[PDB]
Amino acid sequence: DIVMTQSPDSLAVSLGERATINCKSSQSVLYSSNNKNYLAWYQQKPGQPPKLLIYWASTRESGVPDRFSGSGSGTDFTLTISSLQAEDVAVYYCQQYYSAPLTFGGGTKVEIKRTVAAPSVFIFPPSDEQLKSGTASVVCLLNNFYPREAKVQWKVDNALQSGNSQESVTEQDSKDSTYSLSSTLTLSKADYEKHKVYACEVTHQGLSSPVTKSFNRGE
Amino acid sequence: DIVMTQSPDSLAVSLGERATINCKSSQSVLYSSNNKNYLAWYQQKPGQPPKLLIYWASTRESGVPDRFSGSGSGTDFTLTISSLQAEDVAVYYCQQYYSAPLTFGGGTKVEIKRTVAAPSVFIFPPSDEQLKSGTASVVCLLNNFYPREAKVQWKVDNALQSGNSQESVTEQDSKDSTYSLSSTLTLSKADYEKHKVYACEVTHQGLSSPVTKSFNRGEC
Amino acid sequence: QVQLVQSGAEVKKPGSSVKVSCKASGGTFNRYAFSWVRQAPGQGLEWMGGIIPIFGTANYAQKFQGRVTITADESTSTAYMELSSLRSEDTAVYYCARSTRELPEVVDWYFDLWGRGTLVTVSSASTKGPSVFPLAPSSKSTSGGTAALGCLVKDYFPEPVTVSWNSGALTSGVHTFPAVLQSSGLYSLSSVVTVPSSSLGTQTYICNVNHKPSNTKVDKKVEPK
Amino acid sequence: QVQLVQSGAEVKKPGSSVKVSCKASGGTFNRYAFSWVRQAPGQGLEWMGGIIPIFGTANYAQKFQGRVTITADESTSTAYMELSSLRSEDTAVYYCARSTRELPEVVDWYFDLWGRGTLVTVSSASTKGPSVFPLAPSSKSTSGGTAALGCLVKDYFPEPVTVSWNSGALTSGVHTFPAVLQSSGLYSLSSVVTVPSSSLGTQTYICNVNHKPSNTKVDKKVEPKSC
Amino acid sequence: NLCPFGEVFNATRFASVYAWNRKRISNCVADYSVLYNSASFSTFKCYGVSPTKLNDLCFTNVYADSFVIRGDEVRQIAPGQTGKIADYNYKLPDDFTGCVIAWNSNNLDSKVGGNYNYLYRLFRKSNLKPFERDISTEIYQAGSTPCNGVEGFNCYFPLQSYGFQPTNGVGYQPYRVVVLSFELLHAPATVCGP
Amino acid sequence: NLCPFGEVFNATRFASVYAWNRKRISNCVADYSVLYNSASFSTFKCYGVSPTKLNDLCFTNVYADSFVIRGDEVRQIAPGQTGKIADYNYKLPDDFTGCVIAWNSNNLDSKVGGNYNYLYRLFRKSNLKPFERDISTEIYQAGSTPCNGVEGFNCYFPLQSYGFQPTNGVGYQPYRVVVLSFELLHAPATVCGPK
Ligand SMILES: *[C@@H]1O[C@H](CO)[C@@H](O)[C@H](O)[C@H]1NC(C)=O
Ligand SMILES: *[C@@H]1O[C@H](CO)[C@@H](O)[C@H](O)[C@H]1NC(C)=O
Repeated sequence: DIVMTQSPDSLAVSLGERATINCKSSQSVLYSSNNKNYLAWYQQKPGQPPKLLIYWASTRESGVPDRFSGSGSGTDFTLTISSLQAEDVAVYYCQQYYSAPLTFGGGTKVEIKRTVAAPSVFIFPPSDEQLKSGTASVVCLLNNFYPREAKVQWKVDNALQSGNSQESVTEQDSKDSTYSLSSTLTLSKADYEKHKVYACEVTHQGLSSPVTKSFNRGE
Repeated sequence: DIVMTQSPDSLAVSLGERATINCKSSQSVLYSSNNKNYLAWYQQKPGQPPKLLIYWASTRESGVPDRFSGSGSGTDFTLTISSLQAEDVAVYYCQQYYSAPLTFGGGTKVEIKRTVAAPSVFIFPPSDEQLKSGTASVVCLLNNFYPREAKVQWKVDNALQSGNSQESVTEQDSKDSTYSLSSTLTLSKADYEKHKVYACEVTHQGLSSPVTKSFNRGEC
Repeated sequence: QVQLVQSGAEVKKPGSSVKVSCKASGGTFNRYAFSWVRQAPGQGLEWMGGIIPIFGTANYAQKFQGRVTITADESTSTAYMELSSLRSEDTAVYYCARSTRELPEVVDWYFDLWGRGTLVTVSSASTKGPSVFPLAPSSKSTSGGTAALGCLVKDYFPEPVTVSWNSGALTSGVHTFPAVLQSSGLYSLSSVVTVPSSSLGTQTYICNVNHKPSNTKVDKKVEPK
Repeated sequence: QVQLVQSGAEVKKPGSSVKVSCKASGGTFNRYAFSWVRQAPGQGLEWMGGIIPIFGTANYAQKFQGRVTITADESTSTAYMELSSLRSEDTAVYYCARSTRELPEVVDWYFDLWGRGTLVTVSSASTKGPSVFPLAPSSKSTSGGTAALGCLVKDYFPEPVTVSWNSGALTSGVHTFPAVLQSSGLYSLSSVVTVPSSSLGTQTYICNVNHKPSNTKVDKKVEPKSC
Repeated sequence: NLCPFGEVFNATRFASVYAWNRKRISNCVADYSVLYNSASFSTFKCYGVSPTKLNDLCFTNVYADSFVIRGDEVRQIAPGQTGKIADYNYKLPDDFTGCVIAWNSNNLDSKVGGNYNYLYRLFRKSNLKPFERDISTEIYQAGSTPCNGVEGFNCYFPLQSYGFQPTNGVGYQPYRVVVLSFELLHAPATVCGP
Repeated sequence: NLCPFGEVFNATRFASVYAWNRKRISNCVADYSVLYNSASFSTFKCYGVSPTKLNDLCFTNVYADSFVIRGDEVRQIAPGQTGKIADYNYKLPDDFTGCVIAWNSNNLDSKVGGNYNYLYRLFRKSNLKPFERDISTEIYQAGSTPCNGVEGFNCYFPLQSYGFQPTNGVGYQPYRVVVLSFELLHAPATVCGPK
């Protein structure tokens, strides 16, 4: 089979700057008879199916914006985005349709490099519905920050909690190219009523000092 | 004495994700003269002696990979593994060497975080060789499940049997990151022949309803 | 106009077989080429096979040969994929894609139309319905003049869960986080939205949580305490 | 490189005394600090005491003072630990640890080199060879085409026992459970393996149980029931 | 003074629809009463001929086309029909003048495990003209890469087999079909009714 | 005028090696032939000077260092030697010009049940310079934690006593040592031989 190798695995580009993605095929996909390259480019936003961008290695699909370009011949090919937009953060795959089995590339994730943005921190006490179930979850929300590297520490009566938390981070936003984080501290109802102050401390590059948002059980 | 308390007793972290371990000392181990903390971190895989990872609470021992990091000062300390590997499943201890007696922490078990897996239940009747010896052992096997928390009840003629069972749990498997459990009900040959149906009822997170595997004494 | 609709997500015990559907609504079906592309979680795209229904014979990738059976029902404009001897590695999202040209012309197998995907999870565990709890806004969720609120979808298996707000009327400022595997083997997810603080006590915010494998449809009103 | 070799495992009747050795093979010995760290089965690490041999004076933990005696022989590079008035709770693994620095430098008692351990078991039982009984696979041990089978190693003392399958030829799908201490003072454990159900009638499965303290090597054939 | 209809209906083996056989019927008198009084036919429909005049009409030449199709495909053997059989295997003209006779033959053309001797054409670049036979087995080249007469990716065999099993539903059982074509040429009539 | 060598060799009490005593010999005439031609010395080795020529050589001052060490430690009293005594108690310079005299004293310095009056230094941060005396009894700080002059964890007393018992082997018996150092100072010679 014709294995497809892409370079690099990931690259960061500022808004409006040029983005270049490479695709290398172990065998030439340039058919000698028609002088055409059997190569296609796809775009896959998070949570969505792939989208056809380029076919014949140079021809754009109807509806694809003019900033997307395809170049190359033989075994070396290139996908170029002349000015990267916020709505272009995705993983791009290259496919060959010269022979079976049809093989895709490893994919290349492009992300926007943007200015530093501080997160807005929110904290949610446990719900009354969950307390009747015997467990209590406290959620700490970090909204619209950059870069994604952020630290969330759970303090219960000023005590470090580590084994009972899980956090999730969104993909880069398609409008402002920011991230959002949600850490969930889950305790039993028994341990929850053993303490008073529940805090989540946030450390980020956009914050001069760590931001702490806390509440007292019963307020 | 300076008591060392670690939290939590155990935590599960997925491969390539961050794992953080805490250590609390009842007295400050930061010497004012040297401005350094007299705390060390050790790693002990099963069946092996402890291995020195960090000393001075931030300095790595030669050979320890860069994924291990130590931070903290005074009474609050933290061991961090930036990307968890399969060869990092072990128990981690913190030690203070500020004053005698030298005291270790309670230890912290790090395990691989996996999706929920329901156990496959098997039951083994006693062997004919053991019955001739005067005792009977019935083994119930829970195979390849996660998490480790599981409930096994022995029902004999639809009656709960207690006090005559012992169970042991394997270490986390290095291939599928699952556990296996074996509850053994041991009775004398006299008590074994006083009953007919021997059942093993299993409750687990991966099972919507309890799974019961039973046999009748005398079939096979 | 034309769209490809796939079957819902399923969970299958290892060693069994799963069959996923793909219906083409609004165009020709027989003369096109329909393929199945697999994508393991965190991994790339992988072609499994395809079929031109009018000829009835499908072409598979050598990797899946013998375990996958790709067929089509021309009378219902539906293409099927059946994967037998399911293993842990087979846990992935299964897409169905249609070729850009029809059979009278030259059919090159690059795909213009795609399906939304079907996630097949292979484990010995059984499905568990999620619990949906509200994240009530308070003065502690008001770091600015805008307050945040949401609902937490906790302790469900397998993936996925779909969360909309106000039956899809509210989409701006909505953040639905990717699922996170908890300390137990179960998944959890939260969806938050930021709104002005003045509208907290006077406006409605409804969570629309659907869990396909467990038939769990939950509607929760996020009301401040 | 350098390694710490400890004495063999011992079994002692309650109320008696045990002395464990730790010979350092390689490098200087007198200028280091050698400690004795205890670990009860399933429990954490416990510092008992240590000594810097060149000074001859040992430092113990207050808990064991009066029961433990730590000495060193500067001429043979061997450190000794003698624990008298032994109790049931003293059953543990006794590790020997060496400090990272030598005496001319600053000797802080954090340990980089460890010994493989010496197991001291304190029980009223006397050493006993295990009984190996087969856990025969049947229709009740065959979930969906895979069969489970094993053998039960019962009533042995002391630890440990090594269990392999087919003289080491079979390692895939093998699960040997940790031993459990019974009321009678004897240990027991089970080693199970999952195999294809089709191969029950064509393959042999042998348990290879070795118990060194009793010179008991037992081979047992688990024969399928097809029930 | 009789037509040899026995050579057509009571034939031991029938051809596949893509390779339908045609027998010339001439120099005889056709009695359609004998056809109805021959066997039990599930389909007997005539086109282009008035019901009163059928017993008193002469024709130049008569062609008897015979083949085997699926049960629910018999509706396609009629003027102005479309489908897999009509477009690619056997097409009747929109002005067809003749009768179409069909009857279930599951006791003859279905074997245990599937009778794979009967075939039909899957696809053709252009639809069949009326009364056109195409027995070519060239491999269809769907893609740009040539096929070289080998089945594979983008290279499909144009013929598919019927899975005629005795346990199939009625719509999937074998049906033997005979299409009688009546020719109105300006030549002496070789087949008449009276 | 005779030299008071009897006050050194025939002294009733000898000092411990860590606190070795030095006697200055000057303003007298020394006959070294009797010492070398004696039959009470087990060890008599000289460096840089022939034993016979001492009786016809003049020196500015002569120092007699006396102490008691173990039997097998006598080999450490020599230039270019290392060991517990040479590194931490009594070191001779590599250019030593003198004689080392030792003799078994088990009948004088060994007591029933053990004579614990003789001491030696166990360890020192740095090795002793030649002809350096260290009588400090400060508690050695092995660790970072200070000792505050109290024996305990990582805080050890620097001196240990000899277990001189009459039943010990010859290598562990007390041996009295006298080190004669001859000083070639730029001063009139106050001690000469019978030349
Ligand atoms: C076919 O054979 C049967 C009996 O052998 C006969 O009755 C029938 O007329 C024959 N068919 C024709 C068209 O003659
Ligand atoms: C010491 O006493 C002995 C005992 O007879 C004697 O021979 C010797 O001359 C005395 N003086 C010296 C310097 O040895």
